[PDB]
Amino acid sequence: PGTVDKKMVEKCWKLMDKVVRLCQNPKLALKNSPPYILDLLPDTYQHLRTILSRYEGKMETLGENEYFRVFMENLMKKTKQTISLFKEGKERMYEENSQPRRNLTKLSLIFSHMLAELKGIFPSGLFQGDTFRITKADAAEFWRKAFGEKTIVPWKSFRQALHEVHPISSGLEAMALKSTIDLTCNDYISVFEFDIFTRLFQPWSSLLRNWNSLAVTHPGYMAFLTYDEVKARLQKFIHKPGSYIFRLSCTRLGQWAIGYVTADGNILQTIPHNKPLFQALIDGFREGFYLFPDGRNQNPDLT
Amino acid sequence: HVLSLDQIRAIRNTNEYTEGPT
Ligand SMILES: [Cl-]
Ligand SMILES: [Cl-]
Ligand code: NA
Repeated sequence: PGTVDKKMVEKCWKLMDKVVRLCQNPKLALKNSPPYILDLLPDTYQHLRTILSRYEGKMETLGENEYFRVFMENLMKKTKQTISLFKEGKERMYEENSQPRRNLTKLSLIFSHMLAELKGIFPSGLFQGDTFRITKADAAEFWRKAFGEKTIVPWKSFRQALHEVHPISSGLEAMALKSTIDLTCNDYISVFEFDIFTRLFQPWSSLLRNWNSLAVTHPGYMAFLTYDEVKARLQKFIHKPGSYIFRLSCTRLGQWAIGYVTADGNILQTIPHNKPLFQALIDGFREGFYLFPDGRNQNPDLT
Repeated sequence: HVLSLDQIRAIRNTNEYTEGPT
């Protein structure tokens, strides 16, 4: 990825400005629910303003930072992808449930994950990636042993290092793993993305078994789904209380969100606290709330 | 009138996450 200079940031801001303008079309009927592109791109712009202001007179230093170069390349790529999506999707952009609109939702989620990562690595606008504090102690030991103080590593390097400690069974399993952990969809793994994955699929000691049980083979798991899409997907099960699905929370990254249909006819979403997801799903099944994953009659046995 | 990138200030609506059922 090329060196970031002011001129590159200026170009990126112009591309983001074009996306924000496209997304103010009343035909789109965009909801303000997180992830909301008309909040995310302006917030990303403001945080980049902050970074640039902290590095006044240190732009050679900033422009050489490896994480920041990868981030800016990816932000430009994703913003161009969004502009192209509108150009190619034309009138299909305005149909809920069209593929182009699903793509725009997925891009909104990616912009949300990118902003969260940028704020995690550049809190207050200064680079602190090397000092990032990984949440799970056993995961932290892995990262520091394999990568030291690095903030970002290419997927190929991450895959190799992880396989030495937690063997990956197959090529297709590796691709599913990449799809799960590469939240910014840039073929790199940041220490921030690593922290999210190892919090979601803790304990480290059985990391990929947990992920296989909770995501790879579980019909309730929904990759890259938002709050409003969960509510929409459960609508068809409104007369089947106990139907449930679960996903990454977008606004509390590293935590799970479970959506479910109640016997009263509400579709509720809850973030488990003070219990791991395994126990939330087991207890919720036993107590009659989490019965039918994605509305299916059979539920995985996680005991 | 269409707002520019630097004119928008985030609304920051939050989705409703409710207490667990168990
Ligand atoms: Cl650490
Ligand atoms: Cl752990
Ligand atoms: Na990534």
